[PDB]
Amino acid sequence: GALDVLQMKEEDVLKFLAAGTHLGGTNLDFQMEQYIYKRKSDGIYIINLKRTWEKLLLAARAIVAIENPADVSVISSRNTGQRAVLKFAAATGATPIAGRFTPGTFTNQIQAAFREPRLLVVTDPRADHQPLTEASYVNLPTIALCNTDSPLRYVDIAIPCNNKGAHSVGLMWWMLAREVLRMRGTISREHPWEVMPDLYFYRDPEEIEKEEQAAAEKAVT
Amino acid sequence: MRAKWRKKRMRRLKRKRRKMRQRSK
Amino acid sequence: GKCRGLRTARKLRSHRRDQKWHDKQYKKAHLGTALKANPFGGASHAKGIVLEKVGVEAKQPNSAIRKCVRV
Amino acid sequence: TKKRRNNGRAKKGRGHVQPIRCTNCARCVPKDKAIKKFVIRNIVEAAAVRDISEASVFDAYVLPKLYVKLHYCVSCAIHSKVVRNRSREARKDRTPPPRFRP
Amino acid sequence: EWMPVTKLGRLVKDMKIKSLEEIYLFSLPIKESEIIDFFLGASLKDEVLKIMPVQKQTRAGQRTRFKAFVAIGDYNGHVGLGVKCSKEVATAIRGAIILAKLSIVPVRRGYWGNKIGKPHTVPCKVTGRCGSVLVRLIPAPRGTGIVSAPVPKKLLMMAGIDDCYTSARGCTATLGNFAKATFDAISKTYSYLTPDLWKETVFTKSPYQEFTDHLVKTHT
Amino acid sequence: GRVRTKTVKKAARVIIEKYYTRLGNDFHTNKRVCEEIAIIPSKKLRNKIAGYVTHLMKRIQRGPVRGISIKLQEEERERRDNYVPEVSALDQEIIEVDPDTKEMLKLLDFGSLSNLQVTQPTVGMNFKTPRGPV
Amino acid sequence: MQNDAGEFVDLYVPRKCSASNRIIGAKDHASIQMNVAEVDKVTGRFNGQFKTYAICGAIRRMGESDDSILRLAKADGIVSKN
Amino acid sequence: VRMNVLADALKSINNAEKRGKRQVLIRPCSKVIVRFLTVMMKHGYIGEFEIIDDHRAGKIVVNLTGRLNKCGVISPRFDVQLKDLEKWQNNLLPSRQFGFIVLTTSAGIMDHEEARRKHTGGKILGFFF
RNA sequence: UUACGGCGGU
RNA sequence: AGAACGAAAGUCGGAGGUUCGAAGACGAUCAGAUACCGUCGUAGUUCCGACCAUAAACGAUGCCGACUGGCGAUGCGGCGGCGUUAUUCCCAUGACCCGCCGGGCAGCUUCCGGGAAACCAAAGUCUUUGGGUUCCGGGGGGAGUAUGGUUGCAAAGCUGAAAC
Ligand SMILES: [Mg+2]
Ligand SMILES: [Zn+2]
Repeated sequence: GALDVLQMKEEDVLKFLAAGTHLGGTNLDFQMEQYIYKRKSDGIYIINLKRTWEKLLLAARAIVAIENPADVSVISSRNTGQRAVLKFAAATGATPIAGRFTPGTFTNQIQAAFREPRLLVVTDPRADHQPLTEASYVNLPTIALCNTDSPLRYVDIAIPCNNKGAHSVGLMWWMLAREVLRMRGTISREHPWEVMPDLYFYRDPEEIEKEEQAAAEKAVT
Repeated sequence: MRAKWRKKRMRRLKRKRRKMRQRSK
Repeated sequence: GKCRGLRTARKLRSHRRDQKWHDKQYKKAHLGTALKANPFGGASHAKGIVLEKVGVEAKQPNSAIRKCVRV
Repeated sequence: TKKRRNNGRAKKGRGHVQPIRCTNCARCVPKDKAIKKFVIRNIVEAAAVRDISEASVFDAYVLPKLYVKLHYCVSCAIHSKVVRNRSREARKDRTPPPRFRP
Repeated sequence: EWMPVTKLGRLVKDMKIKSLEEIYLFSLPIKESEIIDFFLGASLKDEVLKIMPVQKQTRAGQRTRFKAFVAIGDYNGHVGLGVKCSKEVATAIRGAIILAKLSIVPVRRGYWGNKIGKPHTVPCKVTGRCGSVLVRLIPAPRGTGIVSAPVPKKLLMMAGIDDCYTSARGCTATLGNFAKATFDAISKTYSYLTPDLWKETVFTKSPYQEFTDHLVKTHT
Repeated sequence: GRVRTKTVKKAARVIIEKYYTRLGNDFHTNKRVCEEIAIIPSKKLRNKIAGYVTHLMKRIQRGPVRGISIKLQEEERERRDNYVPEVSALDQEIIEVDPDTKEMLKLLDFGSLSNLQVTQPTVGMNFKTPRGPV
Repeated sequence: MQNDAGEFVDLYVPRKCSASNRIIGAKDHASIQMNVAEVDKVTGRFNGQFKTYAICGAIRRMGESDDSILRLAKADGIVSKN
Repeated sequence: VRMNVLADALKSINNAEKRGKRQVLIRPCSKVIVRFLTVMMKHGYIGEFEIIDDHRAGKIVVNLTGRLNKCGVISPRFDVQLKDLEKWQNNLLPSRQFGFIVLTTSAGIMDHEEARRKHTGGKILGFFF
């Protein structure tokens, strides 16, 4: 976004830095020399956030350019990313696939699990590669929010943020869910969007109900 | 028959005729 | 690799005249020993007298006696 | 067909290695084809540990280990079954088997 | 009676996609055979190439399947090639037409020189390899005819092409490969950039986004 | 010899998916329900299906089994949709960075726009776990 | 393709990749044609029109489609200007 | 040991145009290969290329457009007469619509079509299409 | 530890 | 053309002669054992000098040159940097650590492309065929045989057909 309206909005740096999103892990693929800033003394590559902001806007410009909103298929295989992928579909009205992706979904036209989408967006290239190589057969442009680890074979608008921790993935679904509605007549750029980024994050292990009812002895009782 | 032992029973044979020509000069 | 330059036509033409001696149908037609050896002597037909009828036996899959002479 | 990329042997920039001899059958193999096995077997045979330490003249005696390197021809490495035939795609790894001591 | 399952076959029975040559240029994966039967119906003759009895060794006897080779096509720039194993000839030879029309390409026709009228030969000399056979289709002057072996001449006359010099290297008695080798050469006449295709292509609107109406308004 | 076939397991899953409101952990009650609600051709696979149902009764009262029945499908809305917490996991206003990535956001022109205290990084550079088996 | 009569004698004009300038074939089923929708200046919403880019499958499989689509958004007035 | 410098340069262009690259680096420069490249730039195959002047033999950086199919070389510089040229055209050109066998004449490094608009048969130097 | 053979054409 | 070097065995002569060990002797095992298995053991294996010039002498891939993906590692130099460890209580060089560059033995990946495929970052840049140059292949056998020549002390080596 080459504008002043679509600029960085310094508030988001207080959300990006509080959720990871700029920490590549160990090594960087050769097609991500340009998205990086430098390597730490920790060995971790840290990421130019100006480069990951200009990509995060660019991906929604294709998704807005998809006419039917329930036509981009949004997919996620790893669990850290399975809660956020559903809600995003519930936000922008898309169609989600979470869990196992049955091969033959995009190309075997007989069975009733046959999705025919015009664009696809991925949580992880290297762990969720089966829709990617199947998108190669049915000429389908793909986005994948990617880390320095991941290869970029069939992806096109690879978001160079992070795909590893729980907080980084749900925020990048949140920042992308926010920004695709904000290119339409739903959010007027002024009032901040009331849906909390903690909504999209990966769910805790089984002490979920126990902690909240241990702190609700004055609202139910 | 092995190729190295087809070789032995002709190297043994072309010294047997190298003497017969030598005998009957 | 082979030769290519605007001066090697002695090498290529000399390399071809001695490698043509390695297929049979040039070698039996230009060495001379193959026609000083066939019974026809380089002709199509030949008269000759019959010495003895002989009956040769056909190949293994089959089984018959093919009728022959000893001209 | 060439079966393996290296020829079963770890020589690359050489022409000749030392020949060593097999342990059980005493066969001449090169040093880098032969199947090696370094054995750190305890010499006390652990079933008889609480039978000698109560006959020992000590109260805490660290028993010596036995340090034997085996190295086999592959003719006796398969027959003694220290190596097993592998499938053509599970074969392209040099990683050793896991240990599983306790 | 034919109801479709894909978008590209859904947008054809209501007669909204016209004249196939755009679903070539957006490179759609054609899935049903009825789309190509819809546009090019009453212009397809479908003659076979060879039916060869391949077979495997089993525990008692031999499974014998049949390998039917049929090539399809008009006389105006479309060919197919169908190959299918099945247990019996008459169902192998049947379903291979379904495979032959479903894999259909446009061949590009050009000139030997003096571009006076309709194109008659390949635009340039082109090659196709499949296994060990390479077939080199060479632009012929007008009034030559197809100078080739019998079976690639079965596809050239079925390509609507007038005349083509031809050479071929390899085991040309391998009719399954010698037909796929000649199919690959005329499958890349539009995959070769000539100086009439230099100017930057204006990109028209694809039928999956130009016809979002009929999937939103009528289908849903 | 106990192990149950595919048609007993398949047809019992379509009961508990569809008639969970009527079933319980008694064999002799569910044996009567599956008689009434399915068409079972003979008596042996009637009470062989009904045994796997009650085995699925104690199984689904613990957790999320392959159980797309409505109550197990509705309660996960209280997990993924709810817990929008009253406090943020994003907003703490005292967050750490490093002196190389305080250079990063300064060319982003956000160096004096933020609070953003730094932590000095270790100079050890020990990253890269040791090579080889030991 | 403009014979000497001056007529278009051609089934179709195939697309060409905006990255590698080579022709997308009739059955190159990895060639994408996707849209990038620009916004108006003052408010940043979708104004109705968009811009198309075709990326052929041979340059897509090679793995620098993202280097491609950024480079032609860099040249065509969208991403960053720095 | 570089026996031909036009052969090495034009091998180097051919590998990167099929690789998808926008620029090449041609390590020796010559006055035969800057007159070779401004026969295909003029017919419209490559774009702006720069000569990098050094005091030893210079370098060349060529901006590839994508309109190139193959830019080989005929490595023995055979002699071709204008009687003999027509059987050179149908061997190593894909068509009679396009492509050029570029050959050095006494009047300069030309096309094949420039060679017969003049009457200037020469030595064949390479081909490109 | 010892364990060798099985006519020809279909 | 012409040269130098060339494993092992082999030859001639001289020292040596532990081990092993062709031949051989015997034990066994076997229908037979001139074999495997065991005991013994000559030539030999070791050194010196003179010969012989072949090996699955293999990466079954000639040499030189260029271009064409990535990644981790190694080896030898060179350069550049947080720190840690050495008389060092301060040094300069070591030792580890993080990179870069060059040459090297390799490896993992990859629809670069190739290929009859196995597979190869070369066996790629080849019907869109031409970077230089040497050797060598033309169905299977007969046959590396015959014979002429030549090298050797011999064994044999190089050269090397044809009828069929
Ligand atoms: Mg032998
Ligand atoms: Zn052994």
